[PDB]
Amino acid sequence: NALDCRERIEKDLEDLEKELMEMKSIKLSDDEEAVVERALNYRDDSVYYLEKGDHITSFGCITYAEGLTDSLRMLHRIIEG
Amino acid sequence: ALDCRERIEKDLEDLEKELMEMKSIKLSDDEEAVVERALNYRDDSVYYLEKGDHITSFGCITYAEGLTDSLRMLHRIIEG
Ligand code: IUM
Ligand code: IUM
Repeated sequence: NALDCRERIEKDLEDLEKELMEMKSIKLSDDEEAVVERALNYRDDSVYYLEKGDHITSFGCITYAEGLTDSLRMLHRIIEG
Repeated sequence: ALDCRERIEKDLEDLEKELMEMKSIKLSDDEEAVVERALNYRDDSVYYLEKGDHITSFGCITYAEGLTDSLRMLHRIIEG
């Protein structure tokens, strides 16, 4: 499956990075900041497994991180302020 | 591997329990959207597993786990 090929994972990582920076652009609670930190840990893990050639684990890590991050984004409508 | 049938089946059973429990506490409207999305992605995982698309199923379940775990991290029993 092309979902876990190198180029797709790389682009997933780039997109996650932008999303994390986006969430860092607003005030988050300490608990939400802990979610961000966990997402960053899983980003780092995704990169590790990609670099070791384990695309399935890498893909799992990035999608988990995307879930963590997308939840935060959904809890903060951009028109919330 | 993390995406073998046995592992995905266990992931799906575990997530169902987590979601049923999250489903039945007081949630904000925004959190309800997240729970709905997690349930939808669990259903997608179930579907792709039936089709034998293990990578796709695995992506769906891990995404749903991330959505769900984020909520769990915002609802610590002992907040501190
Ligand atoms: O396959 U490249 O950066
Ligand atoms: O999806 U959970 O621990």
